[PDB]
Amino acid sequence: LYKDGKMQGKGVNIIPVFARPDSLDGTIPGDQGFDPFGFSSWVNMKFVSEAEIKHGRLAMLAFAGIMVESIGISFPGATSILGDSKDIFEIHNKAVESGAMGQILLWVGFIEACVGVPAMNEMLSGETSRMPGDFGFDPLGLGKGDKLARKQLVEVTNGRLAMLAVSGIVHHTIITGKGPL
Amino acid sequence: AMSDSVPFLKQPEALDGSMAGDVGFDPLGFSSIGDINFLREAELKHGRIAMLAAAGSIAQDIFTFPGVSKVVGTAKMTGVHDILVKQGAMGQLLLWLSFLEVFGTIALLETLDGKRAPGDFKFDPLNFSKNPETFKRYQLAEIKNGRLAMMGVGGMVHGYFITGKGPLELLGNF
Amino acid sequence: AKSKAVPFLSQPEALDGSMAGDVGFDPFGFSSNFDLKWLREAELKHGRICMLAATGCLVQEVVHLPGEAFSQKMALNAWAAAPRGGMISILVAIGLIELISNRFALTATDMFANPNRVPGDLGFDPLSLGGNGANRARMELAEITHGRAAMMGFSGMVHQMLVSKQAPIEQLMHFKAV
Amino acid sequence: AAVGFSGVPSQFGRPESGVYPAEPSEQTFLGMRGPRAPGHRENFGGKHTATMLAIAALLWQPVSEAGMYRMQGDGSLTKTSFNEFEVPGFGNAKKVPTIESLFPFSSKGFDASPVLFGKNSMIVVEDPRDGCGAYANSGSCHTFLDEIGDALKA
Ligand code: CLA
Ligand code: CLA
Ligand code: CLA
Ligand code: KC2
Ligand SMILES: CC1=C(C#C/C(C)=C/C=C/C(C)=C/C=C/C=C(C)/C=C/C=C(\C)C#CC2=C(C)C[C@@H](O)CC2(C)C)C(C)(C)C[C@H](O)C1
Ligand SMILES: CC1=C(C#C/C(C)=C/C=C/C(C)=C/C=C/C=C(C)/C=C/C=C(\C)C#CC2=C(C)C[C@@H](O)CC2(C)C)C(C)(C)C[C@H](O)C1
Ligand SMILES: CC1=C(C#C/C(C)=C/C=C/C(C)=C/C=C/C=C(C)/C=C/C=C(C)/C=C/C2=C(C)CCCC2(C)C)C(C)(C)C[C@H](O)C1
Repeated sequence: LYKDGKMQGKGVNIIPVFARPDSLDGTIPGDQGFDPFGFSSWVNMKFVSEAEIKHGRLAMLAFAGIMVESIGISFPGATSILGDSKDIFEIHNKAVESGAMGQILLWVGFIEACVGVPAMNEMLSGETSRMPGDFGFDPLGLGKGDKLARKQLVEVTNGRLAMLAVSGIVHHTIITGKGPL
Repeated sequence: AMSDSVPFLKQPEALDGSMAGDVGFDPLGFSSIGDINFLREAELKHGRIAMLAAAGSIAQDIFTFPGVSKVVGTAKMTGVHDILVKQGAMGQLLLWLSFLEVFGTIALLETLDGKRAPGDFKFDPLNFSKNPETFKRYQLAEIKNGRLAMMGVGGMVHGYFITGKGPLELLGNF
Repeated sequence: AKSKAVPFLSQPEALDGSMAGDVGFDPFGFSSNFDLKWLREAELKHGRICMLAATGCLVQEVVHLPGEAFSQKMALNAWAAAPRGGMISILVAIGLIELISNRFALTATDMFANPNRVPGDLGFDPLSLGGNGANRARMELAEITHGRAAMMGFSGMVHQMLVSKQAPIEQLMHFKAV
Repeated sequence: AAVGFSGVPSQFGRPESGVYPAEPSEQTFLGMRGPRAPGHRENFGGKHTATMLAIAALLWQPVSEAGMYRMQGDGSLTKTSFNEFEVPGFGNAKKVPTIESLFPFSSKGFDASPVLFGKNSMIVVEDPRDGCGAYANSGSCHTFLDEIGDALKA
């Protein structure tokens, strides 16, 4: 549920030592009154909202991949070329040298350039009334009327938590030399 | 007012649905820069050349004309090109395709004027499309097969660059 | 009242957001002393030359014409190694392109004498890609942004070739600190 | 009253022209926008230019491979220059200017082709990346990223 005035909206501040700015409208999902540096006063809110959502989804996929590749789950035949170890950095370097990550880079960049760049440009220019992070992708049909929130808010919160989790896991792998779990 | 193929993007203004294969797919707005008649002529020419090249790669894998094996030897796909530049075949091919493409240039500029549909050379000597509906069905099939053969011939020549097998030989040997 | 690019300076006069790329950035007051049409024509010309020049500095390393004289990967060697009569022909052809393309109005007193002459509008549209009205302002903005980026990039590549004696891409692959 | 670099001759006391033609919107493929005579863009517009470029590209193909091709006994062809084509009836000038005089490819050592890049005049392409990677290279490949990484790791 949208819980405007409890979880989002005007008047909600989760870290009350930094007062809620007047710049935040409360329309954006995840607006919980945290802008100490006042960035919302001068940036375009739609662009940074879509950037936060895309960074969050990338960090979710990164967390899922890091945990399944550091625990030991692998595809059939995937261990041989990419090394029978569990260290994510060496997995990156081996899969680059194999050519897998160039192929991933090519297709992710093709997806980014072909529809992502026009979606961001038309969304910012005001030609489609497209919302940030809305790429119209609902294959399984799980949000129809619950899209207002209990889908958006939980996604952005898990995105931010995934960002913090992936950063923590990477810097632990740097300092310790051993992957998580 | 949204694109049918890419539902989160707007319908391009140069696209209308009249041309065969129009599903509102122009996310990068190439039709906003170039003329749609020039673009459709280019798409049909690329597609028809790619259908011919795909069918040629398949049939030259399957069999060879009499006498080509002596001059060429065991050279296949793009590897014949340089050899057949030293021989006189491709110079003849370029000469007659250039002769056809002069009138192709006149037809394309006539289309850019706006008195002729792009890719309409009125070449139907067997009169296949008598009623307009079958004409529409062949137009959609032609543009879809042309795009599919563009991708296919790209895959075939780059797979030849990787393994040097051939589109049917690579199927018959991993 | 303040410049948007430089917020501690007042907005430069005759700059009102009409031209493409106008963010009010003129701290030295060049537009207060010289006319904006000549400045825009000069900016577009420097930017377009630097677009072609940056593209050349990147392309000549990967792709060469046949012959010994065109085999220098570093562009400052290709300036000297190329045949001299060809480069003098290039100079003369650039002079002719300047002469006819500006329609014999070449100076600071006769270019823009015709009121229909627009800064950077030489009438050049060989494939007529500008036949669309709402694209136009974005197109000029993209052109001037590409030109500015190309100016800064080409300056950096030429002086880094001077420092390193290396062609740009292999200088990025074979980097040696100063 | 007279802005610097304004470009108006009346502002500089320069002899003016008075006559300033309007700028038409008609465009030519290989030409330039500007004032023209009536009838000009209809005879020599984009259609004419493209047709003449097509005809020139078509006629380039016999011109690039210019020569006297002669069959030998084994059926092979010997290509010899038009400069040896002799004429009976112009006095002491047996050798005459030919089509190869106007297009002297062999004089410059240029192996012309019908698409003007030849076998001995091929465009030279070479990969500048030297067969190494962007980062983590051990050998003769020290990239900018490797220099950054060593600068942090010291
Ligand atoms: C926490 C996960 C999560 C949640 C709740 C949402 C929620 C939403 N997304 Mg989103 N998304 C996510 C992750 C998530 N997303 C990621 C990671 C990507 C990148 C691939 C995307 C890409 C994406 C696009 C491109 C679009 C959406 C859209 C939407 C909206 C409608 C669709 C919907 O209800 O999906 C919710 C459905 C699910 C979360 C399905 C459950 C899948 C399970 C959890 C997978 C589990 C796999 C594995 C077990 C993971 C754990 C590994 C670990 C054990 C090691 C809604 C706001 C659409 C929209 O309208 O945006 C406004 C849209 O166009 N999302
Ligand atoms: C600022 C422009 C500029 C200048 C001064 C040069 C200068 C040079 N180039 Mg070069 N080049 C450029 C841009 C430029 N390049 C661009 C953009 C490309 C990519 C297509 C290339 C690709 C290139 C190759 C592949 C080679 C050179 C080579 C050379 C050298 C020999 C001259 C020659 O054969 O020209 C060759 C020129 C070309 C092949 C293309 C030039 C195209 C220009 C930009 C003209 C287009 C705009 C034109 C003025 C029309 C606009 C008119 C309008 C304003 C009205 C010489 C140092 C040769 C060399 O020495 O190798 C190291 C060589 O092999 N160039
Ligand atoms: C007036 C007519 C004329 C004549 C008689 C010549 C004659 C000659 N030129 Mg020359 N040239 C001309 C016009 C002319 N040029 C013009 C208008 C330009 C443009 C500035 C050049 C640029 C030029 C260069 C840069 C070089 C010559 C060279 C030569 C000599 C050898 C050419 C050869 O055989 O290569 C035949 C080979 C080809 C035709 C292949 C060229 C490949 C294409 C055209 C590259 C694409 C470049 C691109 C179109 C440039 C666009 C810019 C342009 C629109 C401004 C020869 C003396 C070369 C020389 O001195 O070597 C000793 C040399 O380096 N010329
Ligand atoms: C047998 C005669 C003949 C031939 C073989 C021939 C060939 C080619 C080729 C071949 C590759 C090209 C590429 C080309 C191109 C252009 N020609 Mg053409 N042309 C011929 C005749 C004339 C005449 C009489 C005029 C003319 C013109 C133009 C313009 C105009 C530009 C503009 O109007 O801006 C352009 C672009 C008119 C002009 O302005 O010439 C300065 C003009 O008056 N042409 N022309
Ligand atoms: C119209 C005109 C005439 C006409 C004539 C014309 C010439 C008729 C013929 C039209 C023909 C040329 C159509 C050919 C289509 C090619 C298909 C789409 C592609 C396959 C490529 C893909 C699937 C692939 C590949 C794949 C990968 C990449 C690589 C491989 O390892 C494997 C694999 C092969 C699976 C006729 C006579 C009809 C009469 C008419 O009155 C007038
Ligand atoms: C007008 C239009 C025409 C069109 C046209 C023209 C031909 C348009 C095509 C244009 C090209 C020439 C644009 C060139 C951009 C060059 C810059 C941006 C590269 C900058 C890289 C820099 C910033 C960086 C750099 C860096 C430096 C500093 C340090 C280095 O260590 C690394 C690195 C290199 C990365 C056509 C013909 C179609 C007809 C139509 O009817 C009308
Ligand atoms: C003759 C000759 C030669 C040659 C040569 C030849 C014959 C060269 C031929 C080259 C060809 C035909 C290349 C095709 C490339 C196609 C691509 C990249 C398609 C990408 C599709 C993508 C990314 C996506 C597609 C998509 C997907 C998946 C589904 C949704 C839609 C979409 C998003 C569009 C040489 C050079 C060797 C020299 C030799 O001496 C002589």
